[PDB]
Amino acid sequence: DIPSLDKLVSEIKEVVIEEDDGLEEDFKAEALSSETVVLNEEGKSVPLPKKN
Amino acid sequence: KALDELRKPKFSSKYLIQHVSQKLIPAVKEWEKSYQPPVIHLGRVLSVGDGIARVYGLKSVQAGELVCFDSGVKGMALNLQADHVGVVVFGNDSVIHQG
Repeated sequence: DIPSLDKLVSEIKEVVIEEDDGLEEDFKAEALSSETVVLNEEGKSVPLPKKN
Repeated sequence: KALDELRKPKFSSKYLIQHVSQKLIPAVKEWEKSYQPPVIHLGRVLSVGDGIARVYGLKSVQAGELVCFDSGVKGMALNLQADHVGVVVFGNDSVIHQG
């Protein structure tokens, strides 16, 4: 009842390997800018002032 | 007789002078020209040392909120207290000053 090694390879099912994994699907990617965005005294989102 | 109960005071709020100085500098007639300490979404460092900054103001800050100092180093509002905010610093604390 045991056929062979070579025809045993021909009865396996090849699974499609996908290049370009595609993690950009359903991803929204909000734009994170360089300067640290903070809140001023009126509550608006402003960058940091140029003082330390 | 009636002044025996006032001969030594009793109060909480170790930063007592910071709340008085936010009420007396507007009583100066010259410093009502929007000489205002920002306290709603901004704050001043009271103490800083070994990675913990105590920050006056920040009355609208959330617990666990990422705050940013003027130096550029960021922090986290850890202890929201009745008169200050305890901030753990996410960098070197040598670039943070009082004020």
